[PDB]
Amino acid sequence: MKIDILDKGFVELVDVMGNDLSAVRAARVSFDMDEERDRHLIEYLMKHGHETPFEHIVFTFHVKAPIFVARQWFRHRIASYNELSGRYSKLSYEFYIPSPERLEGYKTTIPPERVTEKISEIVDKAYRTYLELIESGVPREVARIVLPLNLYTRFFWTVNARSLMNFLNLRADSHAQWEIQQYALAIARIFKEKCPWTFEAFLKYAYKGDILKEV
Amino acid sequence: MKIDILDKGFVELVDVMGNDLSAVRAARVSFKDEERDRHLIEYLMKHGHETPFEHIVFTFHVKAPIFVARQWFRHRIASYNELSGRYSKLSYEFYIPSPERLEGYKTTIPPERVTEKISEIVDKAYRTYLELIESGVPREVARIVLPLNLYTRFFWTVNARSLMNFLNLRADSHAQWEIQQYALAIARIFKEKCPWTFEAFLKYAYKGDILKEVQV
Amino acid sequence: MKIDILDKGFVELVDVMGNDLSAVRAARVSFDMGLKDEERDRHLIEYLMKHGHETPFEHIVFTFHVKAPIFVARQWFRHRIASYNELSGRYSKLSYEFYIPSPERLEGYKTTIPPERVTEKISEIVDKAYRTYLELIESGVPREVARIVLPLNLYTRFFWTVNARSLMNFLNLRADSHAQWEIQQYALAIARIFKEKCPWTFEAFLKYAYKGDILKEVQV
Amino acid sequence: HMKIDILDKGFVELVDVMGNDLSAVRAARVSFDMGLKDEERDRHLIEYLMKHGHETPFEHIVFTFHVKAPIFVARQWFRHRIASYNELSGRYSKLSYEFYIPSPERLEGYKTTIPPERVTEKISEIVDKAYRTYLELIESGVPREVARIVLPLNLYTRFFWTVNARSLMNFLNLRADSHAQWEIQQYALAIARIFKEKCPWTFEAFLKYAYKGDIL
Ligand SMILES: Cc1cc2nc3c(=O)[nH]c(=O)nc-3n(C[C@H](O)[C@H](O)[C@H](O)COP(=O)(O)OP(=O)(O)OC[C@H]3O[C@@H](n4cnc5c(N)ncnc54)[C@H](O)[C@@H]3O)c2cc1C
Ligand SMILES: Cc1cc2nc3c(=O)[nH]c(=O)nc-3n(C[C@H](O)[C@H](O)[C@H](O)COP(=O)(O)OP(=O)(O)OC[C@H]3O[C@@H](n4cnc5c(N)ncnc54)[C@H](O)[C@@H]3O)c2cc1C
Ligand SMILES: Cc1cc2nc3c(=O)[nH]c(=O)nc-3n(C[C@H](O)[C@H](O)[C@H](O)COP(=O)(O)OP(=O)(O)OC[C@H]3O[C@@H](n4cnc5c(N)ncnc54)[C@H](O)[C@@H]3O)c2cc1C
Ligand SMILES: Cc1cc2nc3c(=O)[nH]c(=O)nc-3n(C[C@H](O)[C@H](O)[C@H](O)COP(=O)(O)OP(=O)(O)OC[C@H]3O[C@@H](n4cnc5c(N)ncnc54)[C@H](O)[C@@H]3O)c2cc1C
Ligand SMILES: O=c1[nH]c(=O)n([C@H]2C[C@H](O)[C@@H](COP(=O)(O)O)O2)cc1F
Ligand SMILES: O=c1[nH]c(=O)n([C@H]2C[C@H](O)[C@@H](COP(=O)(O)O)O2)cc1F
Ligand SMILES: O=c1[nH]c(=O)n([C@H]2C[C@H](O)[C@@H](COP(=O)(O)O)O2)cc1F
Ligand SMILES: O=c1[nH]c(=O)n([C@H]2C[C@H](O)[C@@H](COP(=O)(O)O)O2)cc1F
Repeated sequence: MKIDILDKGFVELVDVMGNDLSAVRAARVSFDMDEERDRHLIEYLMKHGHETPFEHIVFTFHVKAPIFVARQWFRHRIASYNELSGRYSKLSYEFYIPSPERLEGYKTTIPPERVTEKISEIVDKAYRTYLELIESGVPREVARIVLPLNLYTRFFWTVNARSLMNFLNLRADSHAQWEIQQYALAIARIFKEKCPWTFEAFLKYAYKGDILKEV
Repeated sequence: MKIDILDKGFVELVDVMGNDLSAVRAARVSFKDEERDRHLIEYLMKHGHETPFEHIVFTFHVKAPIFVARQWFRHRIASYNELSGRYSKLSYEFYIPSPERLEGYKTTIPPERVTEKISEIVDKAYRTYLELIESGVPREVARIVLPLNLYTRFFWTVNARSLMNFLNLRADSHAQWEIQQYALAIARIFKEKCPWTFEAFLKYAYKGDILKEVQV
Repeated sequence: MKIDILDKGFVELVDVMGNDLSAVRAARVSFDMGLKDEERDRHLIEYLMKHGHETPFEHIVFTFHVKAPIFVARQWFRHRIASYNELSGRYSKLSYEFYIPSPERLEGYKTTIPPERVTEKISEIVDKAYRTYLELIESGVPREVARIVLPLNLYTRFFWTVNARSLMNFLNLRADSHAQWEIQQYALAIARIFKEKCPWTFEAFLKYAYKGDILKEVQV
Repeated sequence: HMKIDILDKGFVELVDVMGNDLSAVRAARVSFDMGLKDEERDRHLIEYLMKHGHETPFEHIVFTFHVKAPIFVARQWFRHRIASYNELSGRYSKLSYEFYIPSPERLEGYKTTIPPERVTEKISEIVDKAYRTYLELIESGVPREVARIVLPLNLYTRFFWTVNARSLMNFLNLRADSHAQWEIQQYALAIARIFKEKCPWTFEAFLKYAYKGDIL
């Protein structure tokens, strides 16, 4: 399961442990204890704020996104990450170039297409400088500091359903930067596919964002 | 995989995400070569690069005495869900030390006596507990008379990194003998599911003193 | 500040880092700003609270000294985003101190025997249990084993260091009617101390983020 | 309060502190139902805790730092999850013209084609070009959050960092080390200096029995 994001990014499901019943199983071991009663249990937990059971469902995603997006994403501390190193490996000539539509709703002094060019220009100059420095003998960890924030990076993300729902509340929301919103929509999609009951209950009683209830 | 512990407890594997290769894929950030992948696991462990192992996750079902659970629950980097003494009626299941548990201490009374002394207050406490309930006393208040050796059950979801920290601390002679027994069981299961990580752990990071002397 | 809880327990403030302004300074770095005036700053706290910007409050930290029954501590210790250090039954000779519910504790439930009867039967188990505990020790039984006969109402002690964000989550969950009465009582004391040290944050918390019920009916 | 300048335009500034060495002693002492004692026994306890890996007591010592560092350094720093952060926003505020320009010495031990002076020149140039484009887009009507994506990783950012002594020591083990990038090493050294100043005993014990790095 893979979903393309932005111009060169993506979100792909690597692994998953459990499903909706994993939360039911965990929670049930509380009352010292059926598709109908179990699904209702999930609604009950979601409705009353008992989310610890959902921590027993875990996902591992492989993500490709611009650094400025990853910086916001990595602020979510209740999760595990492993990302490509700009000091250990040579960075690929891959940058996020906003589409003209990105600026829609904004009256700019110059046509959107021009903005696209300006950004692509800097990217090109920075990357060339980067390559020159390396070939010149400068260590990679130093050379890459001239590279712009829209440079793509990749990382593995392991997170449980509870932290994932917090992520969606904050990132699958109009207040979050559009770019990460797009990734969050992808995460939600995959989450829905693997845990329909939990996702359904989440949207109905806990989800605090706005966009998931309109897309 | 279900292993009996003490007189009435157990450790059961409920689920697991990944295997040794999960740590390898995460470290490389990719997606093949047994020799190279195994080498990487050792490399990561030897140099303290522990984060890749967080991508391996386990869910256990555990039955243990509350005094053991209290120590176990001090490990904050994990998820727990346990039976409630205020929501359900507690079963008559208590941990009675084996006659050999005190074999090594200068005791004045015979092992059978200790067993009888413990079994005695246990029976009295539970009887009192049931009495209060039947009398209308809320469960949450009635259970306060129950001894710390009462058995409880919980689900534990933890990643390999935090699990290794648990083994360093609990699979060790300094920890209470009772939790050591559980830690040995967790270690066996870990070893079965992640042989490479487990071996590299014992070889380069394990800080305890029993897993190196004991088998699996 | 040392508030008595239940019959022998307590909550005491050991230390604190920062105050309402600590959260303001933290939040301001976002817009490349610092403090302003007490009017604008207090407005920010309220603003942060109502919009779900919780991280700034993580910069306010408290350390409490708590004495409570083990069954209460077990619930308390489930809050993982905090630090704890507790008295050890493996390393220390536990003293004779147990939580004996007051007669009023059962007020509201139609029981068979008198509230005073429940009291005596609880104290009975306690005495017999502690009795056996000392005997086992006197007999050479190591403390870590001897204590397993002790009941859950035995009092324990611990230090608790937690930041304002986690503390608010604690209050949402424990200063609430769904939590056991015993820990509710402790949560009220935590709230009282919180209110005194961070009045702006506290007030903003009750009006905008607090999800519990009792703090809106009870004072401080 | 303390402030140490790092790199060409950065700094590490102590904002607040909760507790001191004795805070760890008090927290630890509760285990034996005890409290503070003399200076000789208390300091000895700290070394004891450190030696045997009993680290929880140190979690009761907390610091709040105010840091100004380039983004590439901050990204590594923010990987330390057991802490609290609040940082300057590129989508909410106009970013200032401050970039980390390596000094000629930075390339020490590295023989490069073009003179180090030239490396400095080239870095400043791309930096200048990117920033001007940034302002151009901003005055052009482009949202701050979009315009800033052309800015390089050596752009200076600012943030508040609240961390307890236990996590701080893990930070030093990893960042106050030759394996970590030189730039963050410099920040780590300033962090250690402040730590030492505020918690002499803890720091001394840490360096003698727990510190895993190689530059302190
Ligand atoms: C619209 C928007 C604007 C933002 N603007 C800024 C900004 O200007 N500056 C900035 O620095 N950040 C900003 N952020 C990032 C924000 O401050 C959080 O870091 C981010 O949302 C990650 O959330 P989290 O802390 O809830 O999650 P996680 O770090 O993944 O934590 C999940 C849960 O565990 C918790 N938790 C984890 N660790 C701790 C701890 N140490 N103490 C107490 N509770 C803890 C909380 O209950 C939390 O919700 C913004 C986010 C959004 C969505
Ligand atoms: C032999 C033995 C004796 C003990 N005696 C006592 C006693 O007398 N009193 C007592 O209260 N406890 C005692 N403990 C419990 C001990 O203090 C820890 O709570 C327990 O080992 C759990 O370990 P942990 O903190 O490493 O693990 P986890 O809580 O699972 O944490 C794992 C890792 O994340 C970290 N971490 C998590 N949270 C934080 C945080 N908030 N700040 C900084 N780092 C963090 C550290 O790197 C840690 O190793 C004892 C344990 C053992 C094994
Ligand atoms: C009325 C009531 C009834 C309860 N009944 C039961 C029961 O029957 N069985 C039982 O076992 N427990 C029960 N509990 C305990 C409950 O499951 C939680 O452990 C307790 O409320 C502590 O809350 P917390 O997880 O939100 O807080 P903390 O552990 O302090 O965590 C604070 C925040 O960080 C988060 N967080 C921390 N760690 C993780 C993680 N690993 N993954 C994802 N997010 C994380 C979340 O955003 C969280 O709210 C009950 C609690 C209450 C108040
Ligand atoms: C020389 C060097 C090279 C590096 N190279 C890379 C690289 O190529 N790619 C990359 O992505 N990162 C890299 N890193 C970052 C590294 O992977 C860690 O993210 C960083 O050191 C932060 O450390 P930490 O996890 O120990 O600390 P914190 O996140 O602050 O955690 C402190 C303690 O709590 C723990 N803990 C916290 N959360 C969890 C959890 N969810 N599960 C289990 N235990 C937990 C552990 O005991 C840990 O030591 C590198 C770091 C160094 C020093
Ligand atoms: O929407 C946001 N999301 C986020 O996670 N940050 C955190 C990410 C980074 O650590 C710092 C600066 O972010 P940015 O420049 O994207 O605003 O604050 C800020 C925002 F505005
Ligand atoms: O070996 C131990 N393991 C442990 O986790 N504690 C923590 C558990 C509990 O929160 C408190 C007291 O534990 P105990 O009475 O078992 O010593 O400290 C203490 C020990 F001695
Ligand atoms: O109100 C509660 N609060 C709580 O923290 N638990 C957690 C505490 C313990 O780990 C386990 C059983 O608790 P208890 O017997 O008190 O119900 O679940 C349970 C409740 F019902
Ligand atoms: O020394 C390092 N420290 C660090 O924290 N990372 C993490 C930071 C970032 O999230 C990603 C890429 O870092 P960098 O490009 O600096 O190598 O991995 C990587 C290193 F090599």
